[PDB]
Amino acid sequence: AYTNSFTRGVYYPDKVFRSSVLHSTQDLFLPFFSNVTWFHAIHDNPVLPFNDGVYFASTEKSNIIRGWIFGTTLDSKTQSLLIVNNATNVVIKVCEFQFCNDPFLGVNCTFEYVSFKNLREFVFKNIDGYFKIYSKHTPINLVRDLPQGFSALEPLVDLPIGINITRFQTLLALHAAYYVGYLQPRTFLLKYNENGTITDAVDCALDPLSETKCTLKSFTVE
Amino acid sequence: KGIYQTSNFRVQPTESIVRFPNITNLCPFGEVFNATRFASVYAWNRKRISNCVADYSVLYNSASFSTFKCYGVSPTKLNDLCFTNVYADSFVIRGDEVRQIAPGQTGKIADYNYKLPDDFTGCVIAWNSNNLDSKGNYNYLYRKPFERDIYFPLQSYGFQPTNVGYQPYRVVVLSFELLHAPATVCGPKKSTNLVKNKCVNFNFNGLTGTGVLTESNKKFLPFQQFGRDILDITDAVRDPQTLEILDITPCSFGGVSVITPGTNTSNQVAVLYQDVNCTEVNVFQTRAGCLIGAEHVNNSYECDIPIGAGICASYQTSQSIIAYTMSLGAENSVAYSNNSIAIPTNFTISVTTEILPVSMTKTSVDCTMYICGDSTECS
Amino acid sequence: ENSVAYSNNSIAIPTNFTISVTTEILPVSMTKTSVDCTMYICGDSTECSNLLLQYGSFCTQLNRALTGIAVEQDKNTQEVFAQVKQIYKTPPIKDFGGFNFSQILPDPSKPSKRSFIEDLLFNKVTYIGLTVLPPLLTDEMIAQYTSALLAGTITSGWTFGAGAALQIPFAMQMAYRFNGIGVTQNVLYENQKLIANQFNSAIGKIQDSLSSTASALGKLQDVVNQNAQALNTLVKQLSSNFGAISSVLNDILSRLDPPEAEVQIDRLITGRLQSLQTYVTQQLIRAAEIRASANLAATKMSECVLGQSKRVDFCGKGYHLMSFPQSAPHGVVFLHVTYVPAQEKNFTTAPAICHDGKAHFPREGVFVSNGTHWFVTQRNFYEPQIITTDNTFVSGNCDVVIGIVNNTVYDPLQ
Amino acid sequence: KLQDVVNQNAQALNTLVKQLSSNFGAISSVLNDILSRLDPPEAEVQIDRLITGRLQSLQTYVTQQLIRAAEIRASANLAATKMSECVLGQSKRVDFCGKGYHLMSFPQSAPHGVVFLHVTYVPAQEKNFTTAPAICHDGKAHFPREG
Amino acid sequence: KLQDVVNQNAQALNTLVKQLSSNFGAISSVLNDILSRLDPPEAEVQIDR
Repeated sequence: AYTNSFTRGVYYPDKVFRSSVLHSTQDLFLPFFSNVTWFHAIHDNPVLPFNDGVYFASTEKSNIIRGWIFGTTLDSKTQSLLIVNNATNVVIKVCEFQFCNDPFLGVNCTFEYVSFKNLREFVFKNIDGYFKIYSKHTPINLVRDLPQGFSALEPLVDLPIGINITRFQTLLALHAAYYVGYLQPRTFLLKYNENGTITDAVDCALDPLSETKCTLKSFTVE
Repeated sequence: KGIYQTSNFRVQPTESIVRFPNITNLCPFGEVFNATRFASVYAWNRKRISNCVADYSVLYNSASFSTFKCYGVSPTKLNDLCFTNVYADSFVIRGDEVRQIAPGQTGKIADYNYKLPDDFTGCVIAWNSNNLDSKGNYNYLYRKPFERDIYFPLQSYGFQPTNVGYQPYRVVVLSFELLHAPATVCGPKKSTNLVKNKCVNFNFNGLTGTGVLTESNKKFLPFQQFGRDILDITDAVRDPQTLEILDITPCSFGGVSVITPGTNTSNQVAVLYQDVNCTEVNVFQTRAGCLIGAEHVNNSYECDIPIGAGICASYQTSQSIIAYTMSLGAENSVAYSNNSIAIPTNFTISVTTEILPVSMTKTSVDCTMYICGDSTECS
Repeated sequence: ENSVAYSNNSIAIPTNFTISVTTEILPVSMTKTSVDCTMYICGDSTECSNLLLQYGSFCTQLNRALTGIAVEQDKNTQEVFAQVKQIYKTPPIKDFGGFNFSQILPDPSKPSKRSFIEDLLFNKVTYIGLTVLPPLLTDEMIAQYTSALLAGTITSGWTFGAGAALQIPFAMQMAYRFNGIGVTQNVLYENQKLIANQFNSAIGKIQDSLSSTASALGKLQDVVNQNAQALNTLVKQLSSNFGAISSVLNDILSRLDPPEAEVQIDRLITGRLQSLQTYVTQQLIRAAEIRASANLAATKMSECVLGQSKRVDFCGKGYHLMSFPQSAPHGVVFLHVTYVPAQEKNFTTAPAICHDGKAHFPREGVFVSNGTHWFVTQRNFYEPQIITTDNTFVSGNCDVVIGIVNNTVYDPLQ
Repeated sequence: KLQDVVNQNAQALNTLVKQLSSNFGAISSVLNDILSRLDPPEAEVQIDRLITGRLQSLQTYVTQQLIRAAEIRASANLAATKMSECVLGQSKRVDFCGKGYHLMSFPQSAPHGVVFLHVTYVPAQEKNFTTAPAICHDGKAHFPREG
Repeated sequence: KLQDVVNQNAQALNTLVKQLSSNFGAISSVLNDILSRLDPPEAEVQIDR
């Protein structure tokens, strides 16, 4: 089960304000027009790889998706990140958890932290021992596919945890669909508007025109 | 006679402005340096340190340390500094092996387990521990940069109290992280009041510089710490005590040019401070800069000394330097009409003169005799 | 593929012309940058300035090189535009024989006086120790010098170059411009409304060209783009590490003691000095390329505007009539007026006419035949004159010439 | 215009020779006071700074001199062209061979240059006249042949 | 006058390629015979020359 991630999974790469400028950056982005795996929550939520970090997205009306689990074994041999979200609070823990074979939310912890119509986008990545989460919530009118438009994810938390990860799984309330695409090291040219919001991007390995735009540092090529 | 660039002038900073985090917890270095046991170097401990004040003179003035080797910082500078996390790594080794813990050294420890980065910024602090850990004590034991690694591949040291590098040596490595993010660890430097609209020697979360700070109209997004512009120069910054965003403007500077008639004529001069308002410096303001000592005149004459932007200066009537908008020539309304012609009734023969360079000095420079000169050791 | 219809007795003569105002755009000056090498290389640091003195005179000869460029950009702007010894002005009444200069002469309605065409040109072209010095001649004084070159050219022709300006009516100046290209001056006065309406229409096409198509200014916009790209590269080179621990000098000096910091700072001094010597070398080679264009623009001002040019395709394509200088941002634009011959007929021709056993040759012009009668015409416009002893001269007899033809030659005294 | 070329030749040689006195980061700027003080493992580290600095000082001089030789050759080609057209000829090129209508020129040599004494006719004493493009006579129109 | 321009183009390419054989103060002028002999802390000091 697949769809095409048009110009999705781009995020503010560093905590610096820039405006009216075209910045060429190299980071783990989701490639433009990549294949993204599109799961159904019923008939059921399988374990996925975490190859360089992921763009994860959900379409919802009632926020049934309420966490994620990450690690290399998920069976108390080693530390595992657990992120849970009851909409009133995010809760994050890194304990040596013994997970059930079917994880859900019912209706050695070296770190802890606390804080359809909706598309909720998240980018999860590891860099030098920091697990970074970028996020955005957006209104859409489409269950079947990702939207054909550009929107830029802004940092939600950076948590220093020092944990090795190769696998993950999303979890949901047990009394719907979600997308997974894998990040890759890419040069991108990012456009910042007069307000310093990034409003467009060019993936410098997509096609020879994007490689030309990125060579000239311009979104128009004469 | 001419205009000579003699100097550069810069407005100097009036006072110094330090804005560090409003944090008062002292960092847990006591728990790193006074642990109940130290790890074996096969299984070295790592402690992150954050959201705290780090006094490093408490460490550096402690006469108990056998070394304090700092590789991208000097130990007396550490209280002037801000870092994202410190990362203290703690373990025990033989004293014969402390010298392996440097960025590019090699041996049975460093090439296998505790490899430092090729660009390590940090301090390695080490001391003997024979008075605490010798027994021998066959428990202290050894098996990519900063790798944890968990017949046998494992062997242990022979620490007895009669053993100098044959003794147990205890090491703490402080791996300071200077990335462009919230500097959660800073030195004990007391933060000062904010100053604005005036040239100052500022320092915000360790972002040292000099400039006129002014309140911005720019909307930073809540996760941003500072701002750039078209090139990678810092154009704005966020204060850590109150989250207002300040532009940085560089303190006013320019060339200084001395407008002079020849000393064969006079010793009186006028001074042009280029690209500045006179409020930053018998005074006049031109687009070229503030001009001091030349009188502005409503008349216009030929350009004797070219100042710029249509202004020129000259020495005239008992006499002074004058500055004026230059004159291009007399206004000649040609007496044209559809049936009028002017015909010259006489000529003049003028021998003009035109002077042209044609050649220049045929120098030849013997580069070995210039660069080295009579020396075989340099040749 | 134009096979020209040549044969040993065929000539084509143009029966009508076209007057084309071409346009030629030239760089004249470039941005008078000055870069304070100590403020660039070190910037507010004494610890780096006391190291930069160990390299010696390099900083002083970089400031000397950029001052030599910055002075000669005023020499270039002065030599191109200040060809004129006085500021000429046109009269209040614009009776230039029907030629409509209102679009190239200044308009008093503008806050800086410039022509209608000069405002199209001025619209179509777009802090670490670096600075831009102002030009000595502000763009209003360039507009006064080109207005004096226009009001000279329009009221007095070339005479304001050669001496004091002597006025002449513009329909009589253009009859000198026609005489100069070897078109007999009666061709102007007998076609004066046609020549005026073609000049006025061709001046109309310049406005549409410059309004519609920004790449018309491409030779100036490319110089502004090279000045800006070289400053952007020079400022991007401040962010480079060159092998130091960091590219920001305060984040070396705040971290390190002098024995350590001087080893790091020498890498940034050596890299920023190589970055400035690269910029100043590129700028000296680029200043020689702009000076070779300023000397060409000064020469087209001297020969095309202050004169009329016999140099083929120098003052625009065609036989040159005159030119009007319009200023543009860091350049000049010449509106070259050229006579272009336009509507040929093929005629039979002869090198000489055999009459009375003598051979007759044309004094000025060519012999041609309309198929029945022989005429002599001026060379560059078909105007057939009956052959006489007044438009022809004798030499020898009919034997010596390869291609001579028999015809009568009329004697006006008969 | 000639004294400025002699001044630029002399100022570039004086700068190139002043750069022999600079340290470039060596212990000393005199090569014998390195070689008389230090052994080869030490002296070669100091001398590489003076080689690198004096090589950069010579590549700067030769680059300035090549750009300056192109500027003098563009003036030698102009002086050769004014010799060909103004002296060996008479020039129709307005304001090329001096201001005025050109009559002739005399070349005088000067140190590293040439001086042209351009003789020009300049018209000097105008009267204003009424004028006409043509004269109507016998119903014909007459135009001047010359004048 | 043309053969001299072809000779200057070729002499400048020959000089630029001869400068690949020079040591500049490194242990060797062939980059693979630095990289095959030395580890990064040592090789980067030679390669910067």
